[PDB]
This record gives sequence, structure tokens and C-alpha cells, in this order.
Amino acid sequence: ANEIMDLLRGMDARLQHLEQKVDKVLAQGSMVTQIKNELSTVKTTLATIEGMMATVKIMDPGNPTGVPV
Amino acid sequence: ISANEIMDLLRGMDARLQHLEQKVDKVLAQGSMVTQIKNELSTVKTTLATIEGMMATV
Amino acid sequence: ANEIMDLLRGMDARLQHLEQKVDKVLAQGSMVTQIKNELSTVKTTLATIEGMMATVKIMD
Amino acid sequence: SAISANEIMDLLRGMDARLQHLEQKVDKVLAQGSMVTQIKNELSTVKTTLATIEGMMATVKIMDPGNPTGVPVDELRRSFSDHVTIVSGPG
Repeated sequence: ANEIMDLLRGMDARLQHLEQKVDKVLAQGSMVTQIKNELSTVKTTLATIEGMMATVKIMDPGNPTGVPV
Repeated sequence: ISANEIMDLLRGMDARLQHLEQKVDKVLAQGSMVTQIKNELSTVKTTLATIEGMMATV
Repeated sequence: ANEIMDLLRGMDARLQHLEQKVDKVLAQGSMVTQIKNELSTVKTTLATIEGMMATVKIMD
Repeated sequence: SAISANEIMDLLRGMDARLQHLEQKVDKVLAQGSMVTQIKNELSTVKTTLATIEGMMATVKIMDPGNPTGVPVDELRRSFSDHVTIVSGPG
């Protein structure tokens, strides 16, 4: 009779910390979002470096400049 | 009498499971975000690999 | 009563569905491993780049 | 009530097992956020060093030696004679 109710509260309790463990992982996305925001700046600085290298490469006078189309 | 309290606790169980469902769906969404960051960072890596070469010739 | 236990047969069926779905959520392990590998690679390759940058020669 | 008894048996023991797998799953995924914040720090270091190399690259010297010794043009032609299609900037 009452034993089943006892184990029932036991289940409620178990699930209650299921929430906690999950609450933690949901809160783990904080970096994921920031790292995306800052990776945007990493991307633009990378692109600038790549463009500078392309420009210096084509600045050599041995091989003349050929524009696509 | 007890069956009424049991009804309430089991209904609360259902609600708790719905909460877990939503939270873990948000976890799947975070996973979609991390996969986007995956492909984009791979593109960044490939670009950096492409530039290391000119480093010497120039 | 009986109605409640039928509601729990439905609800824990939803529970088996929940665990089935989070089985897919488990997949990001090797995923984060891969992303760690790529960025570490990025770090190593930019190491070479900064290494060759500091030099006495002037670019021609 | 015995029928209800084994019905309970099935409904409870089962969900208990499922929750056991569930707690094993979260136990396995708890390290993902930690390794993520590591990747965060290293990524910040990468951003810092990429920024400083951009800083050094903002100031570079490009020098053309020319023909100082006056060596003949005959061997001096070390250049490709054809237009080469290399994409620069946009493309």
C-alpha cells in the first residue's frame, strides 16, 4: 500500500535532480554562444590576412596580373 | 482517498517529463549551433592551410 | 484508479521516446573531439606562420 | 489487485531502468561543456595571436632591388612571359 507511494516520492526526487543535471548542461551553452560571437571577429581578421597575402603575392613583377573575366 | 493524492503526484510526473522534453530539445538546438560552428571553423582552418604556403615564396 | 495508470502508460511511452531522442543528443562526443582537433591544428599551423614572419629579409 | 500489482511492476521497474540509462547518458555528456570552455580559452589565444600578426602585417616593407650590378638582360629574363589568371581579393 504505502510502500508504492514511498518509491513514488523516490521517483519524484530522482527526476528532480534529473532536472539539475540537465539545468547544468543547458547553462553550458554560454561559451558556445560567446565563442560564436568571437569567432566572427576571428573570421574577419583571417579574411583580412588572406587578402593582404593575395595582394602581396600579385605585387611581384615577374608574373603579371591577370583579372578573371 | 489516497488515489486522489496519487493522481496529483502522477500528473506532476507528467509535467516534469514535459519540462525534461523541452530542455533536451533546447540541447538539440545547441547541437545544431555547434555543428554550424563546426563547418565554419573547418572553413577557417582550410583557409589558414591555404595561406601558410605563400608565407615562404613571399 | 485505472484511468491514471493508463495515463502513465502513455506518459512513460513518451519517456521511451524521450530517451530515444536523447540517444541522438549523445552523438556530439566525437563531434567536440573533432572540433578540438581542428582548432589545435589551427594553432599549430599559425605557429609556423608567426615563425616565418619574424625575419631579417625584406620581401621582394 | 494482483493484476494491478504486476501492472505496477511493469510500469515502475521499467521506468527505473530507463532513468538508469538516462543518468548514465548525462554522466557521459557532463564533460562536453568543460572541454568546450577549454576550446574557448585556446580560441581566445588564437584570436589574440592572429590579431598581433595582423598588427605586424599592417607594416611591411616591399623592396625592389632592380638591376644594381648591371648584369645583362640575356640571363636576367627569369620571368614568365604569359598572363596568369590568379584571383585577388574578390572572386
